[PDB]
Amino acid sequence: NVIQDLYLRELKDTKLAPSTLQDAEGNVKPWNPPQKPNLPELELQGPEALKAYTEQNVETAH
Amino acid sequence: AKSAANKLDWAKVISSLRITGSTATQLSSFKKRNDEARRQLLELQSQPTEVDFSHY
Amino acid sequence: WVRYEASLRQLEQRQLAKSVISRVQSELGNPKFQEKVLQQSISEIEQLLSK
Amino acid sequence: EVSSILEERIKGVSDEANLNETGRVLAVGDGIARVFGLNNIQAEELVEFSSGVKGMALNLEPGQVGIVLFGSDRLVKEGELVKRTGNIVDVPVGPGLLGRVVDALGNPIDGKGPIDAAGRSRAQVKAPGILPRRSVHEPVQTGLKAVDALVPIGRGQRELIIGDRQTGKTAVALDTILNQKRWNNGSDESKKLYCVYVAVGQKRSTVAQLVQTLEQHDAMKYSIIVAATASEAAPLQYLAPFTAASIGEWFRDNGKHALIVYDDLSKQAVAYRQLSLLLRRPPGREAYPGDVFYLHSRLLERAAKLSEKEGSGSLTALPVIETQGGDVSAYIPTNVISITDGQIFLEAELFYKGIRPAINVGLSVSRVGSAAQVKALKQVAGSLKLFLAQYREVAAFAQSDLDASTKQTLVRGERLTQLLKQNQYSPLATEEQVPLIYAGVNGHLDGIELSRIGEFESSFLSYLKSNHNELLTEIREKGELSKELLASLKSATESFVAT
Repeated sequence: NVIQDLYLRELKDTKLAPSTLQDAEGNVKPWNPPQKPNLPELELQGPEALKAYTEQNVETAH
Repeated sequence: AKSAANKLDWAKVISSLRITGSTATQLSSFKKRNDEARRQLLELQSQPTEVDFSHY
Repeated sequence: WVRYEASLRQLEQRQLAKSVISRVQSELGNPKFQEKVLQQSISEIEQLLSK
Repeated sequence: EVSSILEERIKGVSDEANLNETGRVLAVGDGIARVFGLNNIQAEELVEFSSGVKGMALNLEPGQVGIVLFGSDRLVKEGELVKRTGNIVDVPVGPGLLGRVVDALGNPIDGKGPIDAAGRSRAQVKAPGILPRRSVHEPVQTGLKAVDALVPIGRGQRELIIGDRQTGKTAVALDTILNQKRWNNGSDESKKLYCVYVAVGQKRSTVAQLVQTLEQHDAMKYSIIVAATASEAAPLQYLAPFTAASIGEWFRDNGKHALIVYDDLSKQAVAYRQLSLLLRRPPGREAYPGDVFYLHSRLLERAAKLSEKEGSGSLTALPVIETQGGDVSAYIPTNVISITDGQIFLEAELFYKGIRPAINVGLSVSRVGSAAQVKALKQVAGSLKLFLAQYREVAAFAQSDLDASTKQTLVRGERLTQLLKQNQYSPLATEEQVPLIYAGVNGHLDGIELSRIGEFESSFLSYLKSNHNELLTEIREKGELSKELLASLKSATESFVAT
């Protein structure tokens, strides 16, 4: 009755048309791609270490 | 595995007590413990690597 | 992304809510306001006889 | 989508039926209305006014009925038509209330739409008899040392938490919910509490912070939050604990373990006071009505550890009492204390004076708490309460010269007190609490200098896991400290002490 009038009028005349994905993006955290932090190269590598170790490990303190 | 390393380590800490030297021993012990403990917190930190797009 | 998606649905719903209010003001203007009293009357006649 | 859901809803409006309805409002305001008619009305019915608000019929009188408006008076007015719901006040109860904030009308204030609820159940329901009641055996673990040790807490019990306002009052309870994340996210339903946080009389903002914290710890999914904020109307506040307990009882009556924290029942007292006064029933001591005892007692005893017949359900109550100045003889606090098993009085002075969490060991008791404790936490924690009530004695009379016996106790005691403290909103695991208590009790922390106690704890735990988490796994499953484990632990702890 009142259900029908309201139903008809409301449903028919209401047209969705929301924000684009581009507009949406601002209101969200955007996609993150791979991070790719490389491979760090550590100490105790190179002949800096070797000469150091021969010499250093010739005398140590108590 | 890692527990073997630590059993020998701490046995050696209280042995190193009984001999001269400790100047850079504790820094070495600190370092291996540090990263080992970092890795333990990593290994507990780890959640599955994958987006559960089944529901999402 | 899911969160804002839910937010957009809520925003759509409140937009359609003020559109419902607009439709109500329109309904109460019409002499459907008069004519539907007859509909309620006959419906109540049927209803109360079904009691 | 939004159109379809709305359309489904519009379709779900379909016809009104004839039936005994209609009273007409007369004298109204003062939050009660006097309605004419409603000739046959069940007592304590829910009526819905055509002011679009509902009230609970209280006084059925010859020729008049006096509804009490459960909701705002603003919309109610004279000569309005009051329609009988026809049903006694019931609230939806079920399984789907889990992880949904709801208000007192059960309206989803999480706004995740309609709640899935198995049934509805009457707001007032009598407590189970003597025969359905099995003595407690399963513990509740809060993850906070001394709150499990010194204060032993077990399922079903009405274990009071009393203390002073906004001493992070909420936090003690939040930590409990958080520790039991581990067990509740378990697969054993005997190890699943379904915990209900009743937020009464708190700012809606504050509740929103709580909700956000709970969802940050992803704890929402095993817990319900019922909300009746300070702004929300006093009759709604009056019915708020009762309704929450009905929901709790559905879990309990699934035989499944549950817990309910009633924050803060003291604010229910003020509400019931308001209601009573507005019903102009005579006031009692401290102006709190004489049926205030009945109000609290009927609420509290619905929380219980039932027997095997009832499927051994629990509904562990933790009611949170807000003392005005630490007025421990105040009428409302004393009345609650008498009902409740134990007290968990929190020492405000110490709280301010940097003991977080601060537990007044003297004013903390647990009537039947200690047989809920698991054997590991009985053995390791054996006599630590006595020891720290020797610390209590020692520091009592410390205020000149100290005999070496006394000094030894003081050195241990002070250090042990440091050990009790925890970082607010970050509780420890149950497994972890066993060694820490072991250390101090077995006197390993006697020597540890005061400054390094915090270091000792973290390092000790890291040590234990790295050296042998095998021990901890054993104590995790066995839950009893064997002689071999005790010796092994003594050895291991001594090993940590060395480093």
